[PDB]
Amino acid sequence: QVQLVESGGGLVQAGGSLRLSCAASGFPVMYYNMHWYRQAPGKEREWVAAIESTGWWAHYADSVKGRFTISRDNAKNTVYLQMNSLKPEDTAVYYCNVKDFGWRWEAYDYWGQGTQVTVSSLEH
Amino acid sequence: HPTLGVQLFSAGIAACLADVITFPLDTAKVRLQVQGECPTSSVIRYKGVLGTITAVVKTEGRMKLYSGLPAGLQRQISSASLRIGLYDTVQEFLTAGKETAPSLGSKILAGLTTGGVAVFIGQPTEVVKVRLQAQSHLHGIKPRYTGTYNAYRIIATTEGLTGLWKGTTPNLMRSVIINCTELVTYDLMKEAFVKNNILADDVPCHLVSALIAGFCATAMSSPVDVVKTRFINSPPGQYKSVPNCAMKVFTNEGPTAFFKGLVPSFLRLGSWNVIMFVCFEQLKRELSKS
Ligand SMILES: O=[N+]([O-])c1ccc(O)c([N+](=O)[O-])c1
Repeated sequence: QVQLVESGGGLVQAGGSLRLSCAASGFPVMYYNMHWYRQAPGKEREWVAAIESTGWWAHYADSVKGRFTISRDNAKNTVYLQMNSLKPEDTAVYYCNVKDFGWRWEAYDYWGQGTQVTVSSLEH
Repeated sequence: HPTLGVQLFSAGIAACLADVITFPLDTAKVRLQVQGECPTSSVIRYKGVLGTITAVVKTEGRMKLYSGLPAGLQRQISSASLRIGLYDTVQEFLTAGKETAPSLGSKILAGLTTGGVAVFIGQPTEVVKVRLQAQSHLHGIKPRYTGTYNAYRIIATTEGLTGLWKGTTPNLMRSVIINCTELVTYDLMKEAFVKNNILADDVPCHLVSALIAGFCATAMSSPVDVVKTRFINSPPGQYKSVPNCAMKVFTNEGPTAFFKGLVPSFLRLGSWNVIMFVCFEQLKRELSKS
């Protein structure tokens, strides 16, 4: 019974930082590549980042590379998305994702509930 | 009846010639097997034999098909000479110990003995060759080596001599599977052909049965072959063990990923065996009667 729980989202000014966490439960996270997606209303769900089973490789969407980093601690069953220089265009619900392929024709997608990240553009 | 030296030299030359002829098939197989292990931001995607070969040729050059060819040739020398020597000293021993016929079981026993010694002797060549075949400048993984001997020197200095024998047990398991599956499938299919008399017991039955047995061996050893290629190609620390690599392949890519490069593998096997058989017989006869 796979359960992915995202946390760490919030409301931040543009150019700010935010660290999202994914607590993974009910599966051996050490064998699974993990993914971060995001969906904003009026847009499709966008793949953000992917990390290897043990963190050997990490790939990003071109819109987030250099700003976002993906990380793991398989000991805590946690996946991290560090988001820097946040822009209002980064406002979305961010989703942790596990594609369990196994004994299937194609991979089955498991999703978290998502954590909302809002980037404000207010002047001071 | 050729002497031992003629056999050794003819086996070496024929195996090396078949190796250089069919090496692009092996490179295509390695490319198809390591594809999917790490996501790539390039549009270049390998599919098929001609597709993979042409993609490699047009994106990296014709010389990239023969990446690790000196390592392949060194193996071929070691494996061919060792095969001849141990074939003699083991199969003659098996036939003379109890004075019986060359059964199937004796062929498995001799084949595994010779193949195990050959795999252990030629593992460094196979590590270097797989790593050179798999490395590319297009998919975001930095090539580690410039060539075969550079790869030897770097692996020995930065990973130890033990690092040159990485993947010995998957290679050994694959050799056992290929040998046993070829022998069993070939004998069963031939005596199925003959127990009915479906086809003439001249060469064509032997060709059909060897074709089917070679495909069966390739399919049976394909999961081990994919896991072996990915584990050997992997830098230290990426995979805790070989079953760890297999489990990651299964969970992130599924069962069909255990048959990547199956068509190049089967074509490589069949064409290499045909070329080496014809060349080996011709060289034996020529050096026996030059
Ligand atoms: O037995 N061998 O030494 C050997 C070498 C290269 C090969 O490509 C093959 N093969 O495909 O069957 C076999």
